[PDB]
Amino acid sequence: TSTGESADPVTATVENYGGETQVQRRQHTDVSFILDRFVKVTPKDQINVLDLMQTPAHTLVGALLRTATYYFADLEVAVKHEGNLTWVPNGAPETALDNTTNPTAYHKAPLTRLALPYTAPHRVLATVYNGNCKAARALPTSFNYGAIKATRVTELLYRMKRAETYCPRPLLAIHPSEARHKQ
Amino acid sequence: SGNTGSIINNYYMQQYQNSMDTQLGNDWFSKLASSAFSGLFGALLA
Amino acid sequence: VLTQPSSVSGSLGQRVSITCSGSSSNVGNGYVSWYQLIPGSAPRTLIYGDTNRASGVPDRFSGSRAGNTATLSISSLQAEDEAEYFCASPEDSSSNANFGSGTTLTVL
Amino acid sequence: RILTTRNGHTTSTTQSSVGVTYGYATAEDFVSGPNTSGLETRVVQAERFFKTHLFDWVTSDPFGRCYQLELPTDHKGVYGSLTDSYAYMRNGWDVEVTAVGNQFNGGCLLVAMVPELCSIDKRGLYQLTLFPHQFINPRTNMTAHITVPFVGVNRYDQYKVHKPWTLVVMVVAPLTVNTEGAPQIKVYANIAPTNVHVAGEFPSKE
Amino acid sequence: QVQLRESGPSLVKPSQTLSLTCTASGLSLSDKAVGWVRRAPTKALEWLGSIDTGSSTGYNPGLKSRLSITKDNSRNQVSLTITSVTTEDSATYYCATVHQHTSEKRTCPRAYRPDCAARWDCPGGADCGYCNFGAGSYGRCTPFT
Amino acid sequence: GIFPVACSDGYGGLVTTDPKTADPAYGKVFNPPRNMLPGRFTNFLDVAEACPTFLHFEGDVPYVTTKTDSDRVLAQFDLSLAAKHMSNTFLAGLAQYYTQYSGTINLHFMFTGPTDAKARYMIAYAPPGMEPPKTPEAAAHCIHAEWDTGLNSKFTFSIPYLSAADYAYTASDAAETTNVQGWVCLFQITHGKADGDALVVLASAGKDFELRLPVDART
Repeated sequence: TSTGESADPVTATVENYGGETQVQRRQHTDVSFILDRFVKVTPKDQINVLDLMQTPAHTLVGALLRTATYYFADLEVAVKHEGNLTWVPNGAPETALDNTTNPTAYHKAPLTRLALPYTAPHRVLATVYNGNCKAARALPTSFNYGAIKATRVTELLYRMKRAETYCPRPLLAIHPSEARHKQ
Repeated sequence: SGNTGSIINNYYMQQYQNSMDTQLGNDWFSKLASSAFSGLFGALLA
Repeated sequence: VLTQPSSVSGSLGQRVSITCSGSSSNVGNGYVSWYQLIPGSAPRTLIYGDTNRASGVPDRFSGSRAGNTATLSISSLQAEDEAEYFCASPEDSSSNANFGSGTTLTVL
Repeated sequence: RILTTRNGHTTSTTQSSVGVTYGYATAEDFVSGPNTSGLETRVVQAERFFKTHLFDWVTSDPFGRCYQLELPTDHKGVYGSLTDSYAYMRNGWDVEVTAVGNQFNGGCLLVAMVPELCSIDKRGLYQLTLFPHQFINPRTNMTAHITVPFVGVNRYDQYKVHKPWTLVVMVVAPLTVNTEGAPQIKVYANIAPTNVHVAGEFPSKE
Repeated sequence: QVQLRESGPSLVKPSQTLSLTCTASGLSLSDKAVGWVRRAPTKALEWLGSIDTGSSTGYNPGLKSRLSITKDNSRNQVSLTITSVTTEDSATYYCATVHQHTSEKRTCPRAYRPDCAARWDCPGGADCGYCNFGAGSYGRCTPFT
Repeated sequence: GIFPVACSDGYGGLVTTDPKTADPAYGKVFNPPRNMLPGRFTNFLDVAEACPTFLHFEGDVPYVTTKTDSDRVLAQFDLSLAAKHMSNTFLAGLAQYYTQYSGTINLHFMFTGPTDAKARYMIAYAPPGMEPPKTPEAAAHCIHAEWDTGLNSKFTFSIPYLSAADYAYTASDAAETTNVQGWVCLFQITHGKADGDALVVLASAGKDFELRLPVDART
């Protein structure tokens, strides 16, 4: 069979050989739905830029998002801060924070949640960038959803809603020394 | 849609809830798979 | 490189000024001093630090600094003012302090 | 199954071919939005192929080595001028790789049109085939005719700082010569822009 | 008022080991370094090297082949050597005293600030972060001088 | 019988943007008829379009002189809303609070010189990437408009908006690496017997210039 070598998807699906195909109901694999889990991200004290790809690669989101170059995530943060945190939209100046005229939230225990409209001015944000010489590099300072200033931010979190991703890029798994990797 | 399906919708309006969207004037990796060639490329005996 | 005048005039009791044109490589990162270099005699401190002076020195001739060019004023011109007034800067292009040839300070 | 492509005034026929593949889309998306105020002007004299030289596939080239090329490759003639005249240009690419073979050599060289790569760590290489690709086995087709429409974070881009498409060639199977096969075939790319657009004009050089 | 004094040979033949000396018996050249310059005849100003008290020399490379200098602290006299002299080299000995020392470091290039890094997990030698997270200028935390 | 409910943690906090409305201390209070106000303005952009504002050129005046020399550049300023040549205008004084703007920016030139003399000015736009031009016929290739000044004087070039992203940034560092929004020009190819006459410019929001993302920063 096959021999097309045209890289156009070909799959027998166990029909080849007298076997019926019990139905495959793929859920827990929509990028609209597997990409909506609060992922703890290392807070950077008082002023940590709030943006995608800050999260370590290993976390579920932090890795199943690098699978896609461009995402449109309508982010919604959840923070656990010690003074009144003051969000700020994209393009706001560094001294922009502490004005309070910006969206802030006073302290309500245990923690305070927010929605963050997609402010960054692009069609869609990009996970990787080219022509610039890694999350801390090879990408424009503009792909972010503001800055979340605080007296102390203890456990920052990012949740993505209605994110449809584009143009997939390869993932990777933990390379085991021996086969049948035991965990 | 995503991980949020509620019968009572949302107390706030759509504009304040999510970003709004625009248009001008479909997906590709769920049509590439659906357009995959299947079966056998030659006459099958037995 | 520094550039400093070599032809100045003046009379007794009236002020003449000296100008020390420099570049970013040398003028910025350090002091601007002036000394009494009587031709054929030794020089001694008269202004160094652009703000402060030592003990036992007269303040008759005021020096200053502003921008990238140094300037001093020669108040109450006298006959002991008949000597060269050198200047310098730290020329960081070779991590050394470029000095200046002093001007013939005549008295009329 | 010969396939005679054509762009502008530059026909490029093949005697062996496998068939055109496509990437991420078949028809390019809309061209004018709020990004440029119709200050867009199409271009129809800048879609002619231009050759280029990638590398020299040789029997000592182990798996993994990939010589990647980044478009537009600073063209000298047409599409070299569109480059220094207009600040923003958007195009979709038509790229065909032609590794000459004696038909007795099998290397399974693979091409891809991966958008915006940086540092595959030799773990993503095994999965590189995810992007559009046709891999050429000299047991079969001596060419591979990809095509991709311009994908980017903006309507239009500046091709001085943000080069979206990089051609990638990977040797899956080191070349294997026997007296019957070329001791080492070279690989060359007919990279050809298509559906160009420009907007805004630089001032002259003087 | 620090004391300074110069002495040297006044009647000299060119193209020899010319060795002037100078004296500084005060603090203006005890913590700070010795001066050696002269004025070009009917020309623009001159330069000759200097040394700090730690024997750290620095000269102009154009004539480095002919310049070398050493220093002393007890007699309050400092050495000098000008070899391979040509007729064009002649002036008066002046400005034995050096009034400066150097410093080169600069930071916060453009709109960046070094202290505001580790906000973007900055990776590499560059330690200067981008201060206002708005339009891109150098991207994120490109290294300064 | 008691209705059950679970109070979410962090669901409710006093966010300083108030989508929710308050509790009323006084149930009933009547204020005098505020209608038919002399002149009302719905949004600031309508006010910005309705009245043109001046720009601040060198020497702290709104007018650009008529230079008489081999140099033909009069005022060549960055297009970002915070440049020195707009620091004065109402449009800048507004966009300073918002962050992202889009669309045209109407520049109004009007010649105020005596009818004794007339001279031609040629605005020119130049998109980013290459250093701004230096002389007429150098910036000619770049989109530009020339105009004499005869019967009537006010001419209104409309600086277009074409940028990589769909929205540009209102506030960005302008110290070094120019700004990326773009350059503009007021090149004067000719001028006959008219040094006294002096140009005055006026900025305004164009047919569409609808800014977003309010952030009350320091001002």
